[PDB]
Amino acid sequence: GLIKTAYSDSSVTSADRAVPSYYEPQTIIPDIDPKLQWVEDGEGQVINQFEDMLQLV
Amino acid sequence: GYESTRPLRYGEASLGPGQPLFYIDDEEVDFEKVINAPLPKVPRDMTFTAHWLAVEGVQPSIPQNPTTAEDLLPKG
Amino acid sequence: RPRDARTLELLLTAQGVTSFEPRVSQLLLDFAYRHTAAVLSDALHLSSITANAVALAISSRLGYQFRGGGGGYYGGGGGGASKDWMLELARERNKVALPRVLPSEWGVRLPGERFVLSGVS
Amino acid sequence: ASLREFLNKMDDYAPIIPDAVTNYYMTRAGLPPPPQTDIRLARLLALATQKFIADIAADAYQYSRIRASLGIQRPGYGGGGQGGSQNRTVLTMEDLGMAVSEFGVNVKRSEFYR
Amino acid sequence: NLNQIVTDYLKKKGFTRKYLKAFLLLKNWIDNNLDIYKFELRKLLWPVFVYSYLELVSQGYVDDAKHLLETLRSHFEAVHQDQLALLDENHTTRLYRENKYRIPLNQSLSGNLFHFLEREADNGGATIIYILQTHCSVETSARGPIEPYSFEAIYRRARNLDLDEADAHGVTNRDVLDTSARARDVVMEMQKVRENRDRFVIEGRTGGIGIPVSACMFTFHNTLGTVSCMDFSNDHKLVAVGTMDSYIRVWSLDGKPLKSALENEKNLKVNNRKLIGHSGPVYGVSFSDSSKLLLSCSADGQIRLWSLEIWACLCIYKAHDGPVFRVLWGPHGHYFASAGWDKTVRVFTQDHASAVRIMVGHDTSISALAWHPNGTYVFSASDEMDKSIRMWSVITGNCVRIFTGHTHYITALECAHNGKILASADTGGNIFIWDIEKGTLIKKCRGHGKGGIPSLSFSAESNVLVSGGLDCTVRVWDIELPADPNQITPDQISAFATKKTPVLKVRFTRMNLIVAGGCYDPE
Repeated sequence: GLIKTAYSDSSVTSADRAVPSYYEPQTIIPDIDPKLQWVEDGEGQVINQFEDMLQLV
Repeated sequence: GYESTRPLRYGEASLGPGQPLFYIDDEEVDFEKVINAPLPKVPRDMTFTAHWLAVEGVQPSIPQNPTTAEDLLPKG
Repeated sequence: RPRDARTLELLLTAQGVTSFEPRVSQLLLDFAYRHTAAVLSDALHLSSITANAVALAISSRLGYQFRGGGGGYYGGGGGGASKDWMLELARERNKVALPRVLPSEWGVRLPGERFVLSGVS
Repeated sequence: ASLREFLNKMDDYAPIIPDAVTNYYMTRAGLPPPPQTDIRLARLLALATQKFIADIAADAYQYSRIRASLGIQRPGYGGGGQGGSQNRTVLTMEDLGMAVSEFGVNVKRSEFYR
Repeated sequence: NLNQIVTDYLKKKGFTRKYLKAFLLLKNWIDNNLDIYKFELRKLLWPVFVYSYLELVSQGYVDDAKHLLETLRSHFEAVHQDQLALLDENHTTRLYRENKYRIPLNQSLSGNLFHFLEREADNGGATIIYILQTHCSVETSARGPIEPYSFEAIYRRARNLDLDEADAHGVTNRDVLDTSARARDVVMEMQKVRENRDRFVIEGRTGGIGIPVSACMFTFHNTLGTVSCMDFSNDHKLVAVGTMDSYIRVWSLDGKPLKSALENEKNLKVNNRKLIGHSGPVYGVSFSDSSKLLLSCSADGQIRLWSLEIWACLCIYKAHDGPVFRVLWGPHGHYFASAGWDKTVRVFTQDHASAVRIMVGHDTSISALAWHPNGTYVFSASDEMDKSIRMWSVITGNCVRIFTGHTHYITALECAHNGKILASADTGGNIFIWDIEKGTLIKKCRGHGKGGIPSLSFSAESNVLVSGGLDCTVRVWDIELPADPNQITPDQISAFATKKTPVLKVRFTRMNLIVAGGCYDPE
């Protein structure tokens, strides 16, 4: 529970080195803003993370 | 009248041996069935996301990218 | 599925279209029917009817529609204007000097008050 | 009659066309939705549309009724199935085509495609 | 033989066989360094400003001097009120002119400053160099950086030392280093720096492989296949898409709220807006050279200019007869071009309601456009029977080059930044590279699938090209292959695949990174 990521396989449905990551610069992937990440619900729709600006019809 | 969402079906008449004719299938309906029918489902609103398609020339294996299982490399 | 519908779909497929919408071929067939009926009626009114009557009817119809297509050198496409008239108009227009602009107005000036949407609320 | 009084009374002359359809087609035609455009104007436009459709419907019914009681349908108005049920009046392609021909529309089709 | 015909034709025709810019640039450079250096760097701001102001006053451009004084007064209003009021001849000006300013600095800082000034000699650094030489003198020292809590200041305060010649000569370090709390050879140093710097240039390329690049992808969901065009702003802060429903939608690429200059919309919370007013499908959009203006064209035959500050239309241009398919701003954003169904190319300026130039010569509809980096030439391409590319002159309005060879519908055109190369793609998957001056094809690139290549982009130095196709791929090409040390062409550096997302736009940033965009369709 330190960060939020969308790398889990459930997000989209539609040697074992014992060193910290900063020892291998050639394996690091930059981070995306959580509000802009591609996460899907069970049905298969893309969840909108901007609940502040949503309005009801 | 060509923007309807209903399926297109053709009948088949036989004027004779080897001379078929086709007509559009159209059955009379009552106004109750049309007026009382439910509306289709409303799709969700437009939105956009982001992800990394490639880092330093290599494609990460994340859910947002295609699987390696399924023309991208010269072999001459 | 009727005949010539498969043929039109095959023709479309053989030209790059990778997908269609069911109803296009019906639209094309009905358009062909209506065009044939109109031309036939015109030819019948003109004059048993010969080929000259049909040619005259088509020529008359070409005066107010079908001014398009993929015509090339001296083909009546894109409105049907002649290249000499367009060249004359271009010569007339391209004779004036380009507008004078200063660095302090480059990107902020607009047309006169008569050609702007001011006060449309 | 005056435009001001009519617009003020527009409360009592709302048509049956839902506001969603009005907003959708106004946006398609190039006019922003009611929040930026007085709702009275949108209601007026929808009422004009309703009046136009009702006029066409009355013309079609008049055409259908005079035909009711040689005796072969006019070519170019293909459509239908068994022919309906009972002695009910059926809105068919022929009457609609005859009615809208007076408004400048052509709805000619083919009966059999072969 | 065409050569015989051309020779006969030619023979029959008788053919015989100022200071404010520099100050702002220096300030912007200064605030970019580490906070350690800034304390010593800020000492250069006041002398430069005062000497520039006095020079402008003396030269007779009193208007420019007044403008400089009023513009920068807010910056120094909290330190030198009395001096600024005096500047509103007295002995103060004479004393300033007679005695040249003395500013202490470190050797490494001096070297960095000289290198930076040389790097931008023609951009405005020459003015600062001249001012510093003439009206100023730098007493370089080997001490460490001077700061209220650095080693040098702490040592001097604790050990009760004495000031130096540099420290002797209205902010003075004496108030800091006292208990109450060398010269320079510029000009010579400049040629000297240039000689040292010229030794570290790269002048060859042998062996090796192509450059690696990264990519970021933006995907649009729930579009239902109604999106027709796409465009990013020049700084990659906004994205606009036109639809088949006649409206346009702009988003914030980071999700932050958009702002409106209207007072009634003070601090409203929305990150996407709509531009309505077209009555037909929108086919082109273009952000102006932050961007405040936007252009769009539709099938109804109109071009509309929108405002990104109040989010409303301003003017309509009505020169076309039929659909308009493409619209493009000029390389600097006052001129724009358009072309559509009626087989003509028109050039506009935003100040006039009628096209200033009309370009005739194509035999079919136009399907692509492009500007030259210098802003005085335009490129266009036609389809069908006449598949050719043409280069027009904006001064005269005549054609000067024709390129032939394409056998398929042409979808994209692009001109290199250096101004000497041109790229084009068609629906057969081919990419052509043309020499503009000689009008000759250089080479062909292959590897893309059939369908179309909507966009192209050139690297900053014009040595790498990136393309996006409707086959859901992004590919990188090498314009010139490395010299040998002794279905797909061998110059394709990389190729990436998307997850069922046709690519409608690719863009090269300042770095070796690109941004792409497309629409996701599950089917």
